[PDB]
Amino acid sequence: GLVPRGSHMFIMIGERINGMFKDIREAILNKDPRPIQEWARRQAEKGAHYLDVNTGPTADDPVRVMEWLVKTIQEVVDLPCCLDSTNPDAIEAGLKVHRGHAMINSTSADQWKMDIFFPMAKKYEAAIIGLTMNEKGVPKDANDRSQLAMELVANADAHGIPMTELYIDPLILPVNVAQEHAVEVLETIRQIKLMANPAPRTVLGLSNVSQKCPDRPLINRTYLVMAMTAGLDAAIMDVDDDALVDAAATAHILLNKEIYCDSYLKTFRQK
Amino acid sequence: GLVPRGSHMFIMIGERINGMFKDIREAILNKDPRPIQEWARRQAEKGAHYLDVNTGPTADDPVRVMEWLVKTIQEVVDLPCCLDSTNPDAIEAGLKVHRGHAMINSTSADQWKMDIFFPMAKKYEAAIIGLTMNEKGVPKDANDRSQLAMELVANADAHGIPMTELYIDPLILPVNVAQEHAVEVLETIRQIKLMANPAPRTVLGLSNVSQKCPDRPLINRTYLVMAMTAGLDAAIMDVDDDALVDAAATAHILLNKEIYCDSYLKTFRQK
Repeated sequence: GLVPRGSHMFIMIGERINGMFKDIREAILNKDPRPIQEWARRQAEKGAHYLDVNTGPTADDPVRVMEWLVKTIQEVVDLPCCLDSTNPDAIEAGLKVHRGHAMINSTSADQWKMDIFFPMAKKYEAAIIGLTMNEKGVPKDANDRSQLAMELVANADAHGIPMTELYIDPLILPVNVAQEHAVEVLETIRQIKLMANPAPRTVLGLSNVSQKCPDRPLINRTYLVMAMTAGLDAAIMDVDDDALVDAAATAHILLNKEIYCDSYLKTFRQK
Repeated sequence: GLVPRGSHMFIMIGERINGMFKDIREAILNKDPRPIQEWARRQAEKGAHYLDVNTGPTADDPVRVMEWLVKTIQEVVDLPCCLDSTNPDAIEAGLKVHRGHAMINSTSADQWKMDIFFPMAKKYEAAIIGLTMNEKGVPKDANDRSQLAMELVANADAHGIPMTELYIDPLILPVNVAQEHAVEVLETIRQIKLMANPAPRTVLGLSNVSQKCPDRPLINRTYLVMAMTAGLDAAIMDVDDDALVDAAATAHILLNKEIYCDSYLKTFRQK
């Protein structure tokens, strides 16, 4: 049921080094490392376990941009990167320069993606995020999404990837334009945690639940608590949003995953 | 799973008219109706569906104190009362003066309580909160608590009380002194919602999760979101804590129980 089997620390993947934001995008354009480095530091200090790295829309060679981003980050912080790209050569270039064990963001359940990314994860001992979708489109239902999760699991397994290395992303969509999905995504998270022993892990791109809604921060933290209750293991999220992290910390203590003390808000951040 | 079967509005039971607080207690001592009336109004305005009414520790006749509290409240607001007392004569006196359909807070799973309160609920067409405990003591486990819930259900049913009228309180304890319980209480809520069709309802005395902890408000709202995700139907809670109510509102929209609009924080309060 809802009593978690494990007590692994919730994995926070800082979202901020993503060329969808203008500051990163203009850092990349200028080849200016300072914003990248400042954000790397800031997210590390706030408790991030991994840093998401996304080139954003560029007409430059994504391979060189990813390499630069990964080396620039890891020059100033001792964290691993969650390499976030639609381009597999870009991911592979990042993996070759990366120090320590990375995370790949992401493969879809599309056979020819799975066929490309899972060998990569295996080759470079990276974790890998699988998204519950494919070209047929956005799955509707928890049943749909769970079918794709099983497929991901079966492929991961056939490549020899441990379940501890595989993070299924059940695809949260914004609650204003796609409200009904949010509760289907909670039920998917719950079902994913049943599909193997050890279980696959689960992750969300959290800030998607609120894109273009009012009070994003309230919506983000409310859903993060719901999803953690459902069995979520990781999120790509705004680790600079102290209310958010305070909510996750509080949820993690309430799920008896870390032993209470009065300074748990600080402790959770150190773990 | 976690996709709720219904879409009933979450039931908020204002906690504040309780002689554990000094102001109420001294209002009762003085027979001064103004604080009672102000708090009744304030909780109504904030969205309460029911108002909890608890005499607190008194050496006066609890029967007269309850009657006075219920009439004083219902003179100024059109809400029902959740009559909160260890004394069955006090509850019955309140029921006789009460306008509309009340709620009884509470019976335990102790046979001789059940034997007294369930007839009362049936006689006066009141809802009734059943607590998962008995004299053997504080149940440890979700399994323990669920056994007591089943017992409550079986007794309710033998008295002819509909499941829609029966709110099982799975007994949340403070996370600093009894951390492990909080996740057992979530799993109990989930199991209670399986025990009949229609299901019994569930309720928590929410503010118990944080008694004598720091930042009670953060702990209270975090657990309320977790419990709602698990299938909670009602809470006795601080409806004057706008952050709390904002969290519940947000959870209720994320559970697809009320259709999103941009002003849902206001709408949820009107429903």
